[PDB]
Amino acid sequence: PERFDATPPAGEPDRPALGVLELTSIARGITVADAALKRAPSLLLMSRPVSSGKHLLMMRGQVAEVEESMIAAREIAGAGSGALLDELELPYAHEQLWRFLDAPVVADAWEEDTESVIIVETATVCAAIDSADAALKTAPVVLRDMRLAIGIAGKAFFTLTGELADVEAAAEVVRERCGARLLELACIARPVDELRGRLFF
Amino acid sequence: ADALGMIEVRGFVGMVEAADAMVKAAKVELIGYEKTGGGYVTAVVRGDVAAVKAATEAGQRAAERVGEVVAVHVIPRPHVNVDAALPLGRTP
Amino acid sequence: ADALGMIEVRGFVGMVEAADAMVKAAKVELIGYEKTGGGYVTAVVRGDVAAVKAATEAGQRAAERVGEVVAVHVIPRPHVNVDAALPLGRTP
Amino acid sequence: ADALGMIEVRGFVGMVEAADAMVKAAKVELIGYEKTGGGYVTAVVRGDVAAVKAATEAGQRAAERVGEVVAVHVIPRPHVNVDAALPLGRTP
Amino acid sequence: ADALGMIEVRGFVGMVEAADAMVKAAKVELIGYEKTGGGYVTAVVRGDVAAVKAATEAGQRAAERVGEVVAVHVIPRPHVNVDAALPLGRTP
Amino acid sequence: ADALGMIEVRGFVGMVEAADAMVKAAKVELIGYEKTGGGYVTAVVRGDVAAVKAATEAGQRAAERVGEVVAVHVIPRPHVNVDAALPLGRTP
Amino acid sequence: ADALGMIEVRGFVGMVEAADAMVKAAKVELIGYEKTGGGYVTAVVRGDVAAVKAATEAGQRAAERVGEVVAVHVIPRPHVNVDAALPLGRTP
Amino acid sequence: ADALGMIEVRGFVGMVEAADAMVKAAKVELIGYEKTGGGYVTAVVRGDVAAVKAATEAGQRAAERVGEVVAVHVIPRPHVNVDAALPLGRTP
Amino acid sequence: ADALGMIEVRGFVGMVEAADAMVKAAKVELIGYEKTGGGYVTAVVRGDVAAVKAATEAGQRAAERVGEVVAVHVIPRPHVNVDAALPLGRTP
Repeated sequence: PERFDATPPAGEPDRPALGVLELTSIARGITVADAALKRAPSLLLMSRPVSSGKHLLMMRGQVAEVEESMIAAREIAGAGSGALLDELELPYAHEQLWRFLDAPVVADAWEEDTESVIIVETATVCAAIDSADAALKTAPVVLRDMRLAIGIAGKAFFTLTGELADVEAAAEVVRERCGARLLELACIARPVDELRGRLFF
Repeated sequence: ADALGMIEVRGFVGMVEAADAMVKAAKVELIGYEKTGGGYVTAVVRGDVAAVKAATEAGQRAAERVGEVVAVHVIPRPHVNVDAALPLGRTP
Repeated sequence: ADALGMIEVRGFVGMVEAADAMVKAAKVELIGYEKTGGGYVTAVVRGDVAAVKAATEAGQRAAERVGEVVAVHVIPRPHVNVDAALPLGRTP
Repeated sequence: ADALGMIEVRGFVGMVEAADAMVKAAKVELIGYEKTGGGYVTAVVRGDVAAVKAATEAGQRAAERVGEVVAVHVIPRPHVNVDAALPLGRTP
Repeated sequence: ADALGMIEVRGFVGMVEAADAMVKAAKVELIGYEKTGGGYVTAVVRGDVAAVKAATEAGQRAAERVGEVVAVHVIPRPHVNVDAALPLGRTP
Repeated sequence: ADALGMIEVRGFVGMVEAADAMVKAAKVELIGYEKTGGGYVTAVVRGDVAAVKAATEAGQRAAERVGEVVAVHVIPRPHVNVDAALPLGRTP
Repeated sequence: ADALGMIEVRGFVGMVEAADAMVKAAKVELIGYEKTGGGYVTAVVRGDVAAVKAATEAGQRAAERVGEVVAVHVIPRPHVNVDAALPLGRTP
Repeated sequence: ADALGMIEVRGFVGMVEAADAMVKAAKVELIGYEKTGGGYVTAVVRGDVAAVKAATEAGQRAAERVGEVVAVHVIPRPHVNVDAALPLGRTP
Repeated sequence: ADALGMIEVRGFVGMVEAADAMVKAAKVELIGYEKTGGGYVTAVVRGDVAAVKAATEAGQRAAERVGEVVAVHVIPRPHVNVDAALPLGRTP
């Protein structure tokens, strides 16, 4: 479970890229997985069947290796029956995004320097990870908690915190990078002291 | 550090009007100006993204009345390799 | 040694947006910028060939929106005389 | 001393690509580049006459793919007053 | 004093070809070149009047093949105010 | 092990130009060449996937000028039986 | 003894792609390749009949994309005279 | 090391004529000839770049009078991996 | 040494008829023959220039009755590197 870290150790090669596949079937989920591991040497992070019956693949490697594994993976997935629901290929994922991939991490406390909070939910996992990556890159926000299609039937949400202007810039970039996959966004400009830090409980 | 905002004007006069309207619009800081030659100058303000986002849209409105505006853009958070390589005002 | 990537923009604003999008797209290092006069300014990133090949194609897509892109090109291995003569950030 | 080779490009990117193609094509010495303002930059290689004649015709072919080449010329024996007055990397 | 000859080229390469043909046509003295910005440069030779009259008409013939020639002119007797005020190689 | 790249040319000269452009454009290793008779020769380079993916598409561009390119293909992971059977330069 | 499988391609690159796809598609044994001259090379795999029947029908699909496939055939039992007279891998 | 020149002829007679015209044009060293099968034979000269650029342009002019010339190409600086892998006469 | 003369026939039979006509037409010395694959065979006679100039024009006349003559050529004084490298019968 130490393969989800941002930087590798000194005796390991560097793998900054990321690729997320989301498939309506589980059988060709495994076919897409080992085809992508046949073509290019991508370290596969997970091959996990998540709720609403869909298989979620996450792979990690260098930029060319992840790109080549993803082009093999999408020439296998779209074979007659279009069972590729959504895809994502980040050439460089943000450092605060890596440890929210394996398990659903929830947040229990904030700091006193937390003005505002934004909660984003998308219909897919790929749109959630894409919008979280874009919003972490463009603005000094902190990703607090994130759920990816387990227990909530395919939907995926995440919350960011920070200054109100920063989380509204993140709201703009999330609404641009999702477009039609964003279900509904909420911009809490000042959360209640009975709810700061402890939202889902 | 803070967010970035820019008005590029082909002409010094439109840039001075834009740089006045930006610092009168919202709480920004005119760090200076960049002369890229050929008559193009670029006024650079810094501040949090709501203030520079109001300041640049006031400076574009006040600078098109006096000259030629080339480009208006706001970066909410410049990367640490941009402030440390480009003369934008937060070079350590 | 490391691969070379360049975005030339007629305008400082589009060049700063391109140089920000390149360093946010992949692990590249913005070594600097070149002012050839006449409004043309060139941002230079430098890193391994897949990362700069993604970074420059992100910076072109983010620089056509606000600026005038003159040239986008990636050199996967510049020769040692290029780095020894031209100011590309890896001068020995 | 050695023969002269020049590629003038309106743009830093085409000049760097031309310089890279010249130093990869033959045994030439990229001594620098001249900035005459307005976006014109001139890459100057220097070596014996057949090597620079192959190098400039490789760099012209590789630089028109990435930009607009103004002038290509090879001088087989630059005069000593030319090397003494013009900055061609052989000023005594 | 001595007669004055000039080739102005929009571009460095045509100016180097002109300044080479002027010193290879006759016995002149290439005192240097003036960079008036925007790409316009001017090679300035200076010598006795028949030599510069042959040198400039060889440099004009050789510089039209490679570049954009703006102006060619010979001054047989420049006034002493022109020498003392302009950078023409014979400033006392 | 390392990724694979091949240029098959009906002609030795186009194969030599392809094998020169592949080892100049990126960091690959020309392990040899395979003669299959009838005029077909295959240059085989071998390196990591980004370098060979740039090198084969540079060698295809440089080999269509002088020769007849038959096939260009990149195998990013050649299987261990392929390296143990076919002569690809990494047979244990 | 073991079942036989063959992909003949006019070209070394298509044969290498087919030989990679056969040993990645199923558990077969790539024993070598036969060079009958004139550009034709034949990759020969050898294993039990389901594995070679899947491996050749995947290697034909992968080799038609990159080259020219001449003949594909699977022999479930080659006769002992065929294995003793032809170089097919199991010559005693 | 030295520059490289090749004439490929479908036929031994045209290749001998090209290999004679190359060594009679200038001082080059005919290291030999490569037989890729199918009637294609390639005469390979290897010497300094002016001599091989005159040699191959005489051999192309003299080999098209008697035979079928496939490819003519000059490499002024072949890479050290090209000399180490391909049999070009200067194998270390 | 002596003058070189060649017939190339796509076919052994026409080459033997051409060799017989060459050695009967004048005082030449049939040193051997060269096989470049594809059915191309070159008969090589070697004698002084009038004898081989009569012999090859007799062998071409006798070989066009039975075969497909590709090339006929006479070299009056073959270069010493051509006799040293190419297999012409007088290798020292």
